[PDB]
Amino acid sequence: VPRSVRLEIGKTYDFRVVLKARRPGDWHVHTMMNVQGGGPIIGPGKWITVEGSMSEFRNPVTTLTGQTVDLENYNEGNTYFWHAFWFAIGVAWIGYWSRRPIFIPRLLMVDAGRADELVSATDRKVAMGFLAATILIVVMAMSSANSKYPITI
Amino acid sequence: HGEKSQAAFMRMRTIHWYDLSWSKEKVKINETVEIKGKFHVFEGWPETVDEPDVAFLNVGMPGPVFIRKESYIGGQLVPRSVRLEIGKTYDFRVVLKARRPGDWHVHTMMNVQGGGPIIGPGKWITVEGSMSEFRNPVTTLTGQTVDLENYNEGNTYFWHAFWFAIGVAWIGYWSRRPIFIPRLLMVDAGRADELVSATDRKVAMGFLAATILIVVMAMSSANSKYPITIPLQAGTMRGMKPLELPAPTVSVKVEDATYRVPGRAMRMKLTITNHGNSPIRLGEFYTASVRFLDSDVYKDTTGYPEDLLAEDGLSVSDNSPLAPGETRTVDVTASDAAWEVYRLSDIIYDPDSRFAGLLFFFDATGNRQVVQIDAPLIPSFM
Amino acid sequence: HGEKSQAAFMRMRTIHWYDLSWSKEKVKINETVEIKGKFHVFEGWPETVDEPDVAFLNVGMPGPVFIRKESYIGGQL
Amino acid sequence: AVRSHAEAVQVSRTIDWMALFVVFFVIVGSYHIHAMLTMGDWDFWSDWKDRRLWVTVTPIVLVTFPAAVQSYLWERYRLPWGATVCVLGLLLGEWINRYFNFWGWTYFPINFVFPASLVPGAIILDTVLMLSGSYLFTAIVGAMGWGLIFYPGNWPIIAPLHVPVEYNGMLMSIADIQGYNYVRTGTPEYIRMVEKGTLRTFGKDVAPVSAFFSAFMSILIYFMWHFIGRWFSNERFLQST
Amino acid sequence: EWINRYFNFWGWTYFPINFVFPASLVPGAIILDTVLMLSGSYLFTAIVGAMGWGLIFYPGNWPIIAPLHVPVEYNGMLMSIADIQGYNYVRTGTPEYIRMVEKGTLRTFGKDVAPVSAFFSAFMSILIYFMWHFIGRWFSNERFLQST
Amino acid sequence: LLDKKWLTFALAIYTVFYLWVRWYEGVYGWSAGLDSFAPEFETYWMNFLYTEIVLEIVTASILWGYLWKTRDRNLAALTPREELRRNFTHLVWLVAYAWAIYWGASYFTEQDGTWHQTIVRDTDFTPSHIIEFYLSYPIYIITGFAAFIYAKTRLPFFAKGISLPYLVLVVGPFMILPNVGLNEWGHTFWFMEELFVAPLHYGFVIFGWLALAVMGTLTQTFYSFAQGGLGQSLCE
Amino acid sequence: LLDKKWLTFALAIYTVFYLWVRWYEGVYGWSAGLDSFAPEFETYWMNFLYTEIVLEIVTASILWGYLWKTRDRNLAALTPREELRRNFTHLVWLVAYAWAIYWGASYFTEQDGTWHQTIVRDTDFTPSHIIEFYLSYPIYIITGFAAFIYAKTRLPFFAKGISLPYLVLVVGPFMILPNVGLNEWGHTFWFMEELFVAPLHYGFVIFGWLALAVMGTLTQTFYSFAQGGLGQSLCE
Ligand SMILES: [Cu+2]
Ligand SMILES: [Cu+2]
Ligand SMILES: [Cu+2]
Ligand SMILES: [Cu+2]
Repeated sequence: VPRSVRLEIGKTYDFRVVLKARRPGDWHVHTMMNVQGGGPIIGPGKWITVEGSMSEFRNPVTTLTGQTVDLENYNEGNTYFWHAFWFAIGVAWIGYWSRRPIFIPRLLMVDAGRADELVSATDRKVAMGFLAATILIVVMAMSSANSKYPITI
Repeated sequence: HGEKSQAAFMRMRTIHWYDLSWSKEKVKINETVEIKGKFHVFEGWPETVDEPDVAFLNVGMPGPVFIRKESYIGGQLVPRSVRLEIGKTYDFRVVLKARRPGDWHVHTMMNVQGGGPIIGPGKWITVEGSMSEFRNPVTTLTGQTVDLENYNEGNTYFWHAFWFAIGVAWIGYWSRRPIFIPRLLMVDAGRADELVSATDRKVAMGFLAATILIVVMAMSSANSKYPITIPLQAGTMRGMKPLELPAPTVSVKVEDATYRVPGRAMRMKLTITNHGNSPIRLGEFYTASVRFLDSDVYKDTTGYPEDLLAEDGLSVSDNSPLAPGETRTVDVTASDAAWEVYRLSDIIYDPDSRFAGLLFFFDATGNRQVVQIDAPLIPSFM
Repeated sequence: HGEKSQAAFMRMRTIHWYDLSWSKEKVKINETVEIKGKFHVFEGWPETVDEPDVAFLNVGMPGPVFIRKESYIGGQL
Repeated sequence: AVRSHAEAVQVSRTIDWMALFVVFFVIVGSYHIHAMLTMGDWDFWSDWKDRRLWVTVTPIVLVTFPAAVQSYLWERYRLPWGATVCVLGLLLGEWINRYFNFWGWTYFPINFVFPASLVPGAIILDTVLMLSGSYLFTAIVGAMGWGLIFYPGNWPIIAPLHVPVEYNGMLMSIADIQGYNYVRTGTPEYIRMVEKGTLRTFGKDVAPVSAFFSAFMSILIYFMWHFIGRWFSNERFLQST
Repeated sequence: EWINRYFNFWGWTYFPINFVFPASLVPGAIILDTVLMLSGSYLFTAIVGAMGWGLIFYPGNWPIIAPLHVPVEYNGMLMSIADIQGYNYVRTGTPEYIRMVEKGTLRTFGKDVAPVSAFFSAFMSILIYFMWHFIGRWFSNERFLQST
Repeated sequence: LLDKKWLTFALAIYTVFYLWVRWYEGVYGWSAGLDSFAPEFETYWMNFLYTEIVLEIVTASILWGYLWKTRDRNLAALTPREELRRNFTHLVWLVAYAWAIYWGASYFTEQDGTWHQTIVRDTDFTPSHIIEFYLSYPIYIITGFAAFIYAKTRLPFFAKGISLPYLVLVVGPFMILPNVGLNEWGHTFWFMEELFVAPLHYGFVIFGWLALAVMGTLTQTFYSFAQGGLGQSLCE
Repeated sequence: LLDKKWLTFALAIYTVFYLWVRWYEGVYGWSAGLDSFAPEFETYWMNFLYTEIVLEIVTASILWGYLWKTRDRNLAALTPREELRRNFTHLVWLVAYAWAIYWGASYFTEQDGTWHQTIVRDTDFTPSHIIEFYLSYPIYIITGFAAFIYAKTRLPFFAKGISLPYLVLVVGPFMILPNVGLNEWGHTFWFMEELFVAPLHYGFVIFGWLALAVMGTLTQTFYSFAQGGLGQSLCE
């Protein structure tokens, strides 16, 4: 039962959950039946002692594509790399528009008559470049994530 | 045509139509065609589709090419919505009268309150003749026989034309004079106080009084004539009679079911236990409007649609007779082009990869027992 | 008096009271009168009226001219 | 400048006709979108045309555009036919659709898919706006008339469809027989949002109570859409987009 | 989000980063900002840039979650790697049924859930951008109250 | 000559095109056009959709480009007679926009409406759709934007800035295009049936109200007309 | 000297205090800190809550009193250099307010968020709470009110009345304190589960928007800065 189930009021069920130790320490393992509109129903709990080191824990799972992966660190590299990439692009945009003075001179130029000078060539060229680069990078990233890993459900 | 597009697992696990039969294949105009069959309400009804607490038995056609003269669930007429019980099997019988000439795809759905249409299997029906010959005579409780093809059409058209004419007359009266620019200029340039005056106020009073008086006299006439009227009849009909099917003597447990991607076949392993007192053989596996039959066990005679019928599409690893009290595990392969034509292979795109169907076990005597299966469907690629 | 005005089919198809009995006809003040009977819950409960998932057994009177000292469904208060 | 008086009048006439075309057809399109996405389902089917929910809902959601179009046209041109033109455009769109798609493309009968009638309410609202030009007086009295004369005004069309019939052992109205016979695949019977009765409906009260509710909510909707139209009729120019 | 995830979800508790990673939004932000700057029309932004923000969300985030959508046969049930992660790493306060995700409908037609949802997001993003433009305009006022 | 017969052409081209489209969809609504995944449905509707999308994009681009390049730079030195002629041309294009609005918003919209209560939705590119939100919607969007550009580039009254009601009237009906896919999500997710009074089905109603700005458009066009050619005859 | 190293102190005190609090709650989140009614939970969290409440009330009182008593009466006779110094001090206190807003509204808020999807709520004074809505919320409320009082009492631009955006920015984040107990009723009554996109869970969102007045605050502070010290160099 990896998904939610439907229970009948007044019926008795027998359950069996399997746990693999992951962290060293004395832990209070309970057992609840969370309900759609009620919330958790905590059952009796028992102290369970785990000894060892977290670094030894493994969660190997084999996919239908014939690959064995460790869920402890699967996709962590790609996730971290892509978030760092996009954060770097954002920071580069901020830095490009923050090299020049930011707040008071720009506000004064805007208020004092027409500005028509704060944005000009080649800032428009840079904005076009980043817009095109973002679109193109997203499209190529989709293509790569579809060429690689061709089967997804 | 509505099918082939509904989610895969939800077409396969919502309702199950079997024992379907069509009274005739080609009918003349003003002729009667009858559809009979049964539909086991699936137990594993998905949460996203509301339970059949308020369901209506429609018939699938491209517009009123037939008229649903009668429709029954069990043995009771059901012109209104009904309440169906999950896990119960009902037998239905709808009566259609041909109305338009042409080849039409008559389906059969059970529309649901929160789910939408559930399209069942459909069969091509040929109608020959002319639409002008069609009649729909109905006799009211007031002792009058009327034809629903043209009843009240004259009154409706006349009254709509009358009121549209009154509106157009009002527009024309206020549009004989110049409309937009001179009036706007007179309004803006100081006080107008001249665009509306006698006898325009008299005309407005006349039309207001005429409208009120005409509506009142029309109500009086429509009450003096036709003195007996009843409201619209509505309300879900509860307490439908389910079928009292005997408890099956065959218990089937599904252990792993796989389908090739891409492919046209479905592979599945069953552990069959045969109770009762007769050797049984698996003959048919109905998954969703598609009948996978074993030609060496059972053959279809009810004229099921060819595109939905697989005469030899159900291959069993060991289809030898199963003696009572004996349990065997066999491999069941369900391969047919229909499994791809009707898009049962897109369940890989579909968030809930679980299936269900009907297994038809036939003995030497001939009588069958219907047992249900429900198990996860695991795609395979290599 | 509240009746006679409720829809017809819905008065006729909601609940069914039978085996009704009244302990006494005329009582003094501070005296006890008991009402007994049974009510078959109709199967064809209309959709427009919610199912009796949350129902309460009242007694019909023009204001607290009697006090509902006790009320039982089955044998339970 | 214009050469003389005569061709000035001719140009004014041409502008009147051409702008009338423009406003009428834009109103047709937009008001038909509004009606067909707020009251369409009841308006499609005679069996859907009941006496509780049809009467309740149709004036409330359908008096919107007449309010705005009056609040502009009357106030600015002294043209007392905003509601009348809105209703005539809506009916023209409905009838073209019904005759060329419902009956022409498909084959639903006209007596089954006829639209509602609204000209009485439109005429009352427009004449109440013109006579005693107070917009508040309109929003009270004319809105009540619009909400109240809907069902009695439409009664002569649907009364012949309410004759009781014993259809295969079940009491059935002729509108119900039409809905049962002429199969609408996309519109099943349970979707029909019509009267099904309540414990607290008292005989002959569904038709008048629903009419009065429609009149009241029509007062409210007219009051808000008067200012909606007033805002839409502004002539402001934005210096920047 | 990343400070919270790394120092509380993974530091304080021990949910894995590949399980509790946040979404990616920089592509949509860049599109919206550059569309605002070039052709500075706010209405043009609220149409085109808002559509870009609503539409490039899922494809922009796809390279991160695509490796988590590989199908797995997990104890006889078809399971995605994201589902396996959610099933394994127990979140006591967030049970499985609360998960408000796609469960299918009678009227979803194959490969339409991803694009139709994206277009709905783009449209409602147009509306939300249009209203929040004036919300921000009001918030940016410089009015002084003479009394509190 | 003042108003010339471009109004006749504007009415006739739309009438002929839409009558031809109506005949085409009446013939091919069934019989290669009922099934979403039929191979004949592909070659009869998907290629039509792609062709109409490409043609409408090209037409919008060329119209906008030509009409914005042919803008009158010296608006101040404009004779009143030619100003009136341009006002008449702008009103003719408003007629075209109104006719396109009607066809896109009532006939084919209600059309889909019936096309729905006759079968069961099977895709987000059903044929009635290809004809309405995939053809008539771009048609009236293009016509409205063309009218806006013509007013801006030819009429001094609509110069010196952007008219708010006119912009609303041009955008809201266009804004029905980004919602063409609004309800469709409140569908494969929300409304799992066929209706019209549906809530999710209101992103076309709230924005069906935006066409009410046509009356502000007409009052501004009337003020533009009554600049030098008010009379003499009017106001007396 | 103009801006002096009070900004370094303002950053450092908050950083050290919040890092110490984070270490404390990481150590004591479990193990005397999981059970609501444990006697060790009492002496480890309830006394902490009471002490932090008393200390924050005392700090707010003394800050408000000192800063309102030390108001500059003769605001007109103020040298531009010292006016700029006061503007810098006000901006430093705005930095402190922004840092406190961040810590109160993201780190510890999300913190409770995770603290919730790891166990099951057991009281309205859970430890993560004591740290967030019972400590960081008073911290940034006090800092915002201190910045408001300093601006009012030292800056002639923020004199002559009360700035509406600035008051909103000071109150809305404070207004998150009377809603700290809003959702909790839409809980023991409404939402009976754990979520974030919950409706009742919006009295912090509608009022999370009130912090958007910071941009009006910054534009007013910039106008205050550009009174006598605009240039010369700027505007040329
Ligand atoms: Cu079909
Ligand atoms: Cu009584
Ligand atoms: Cu829809
Ligand atoms: Cu909460």
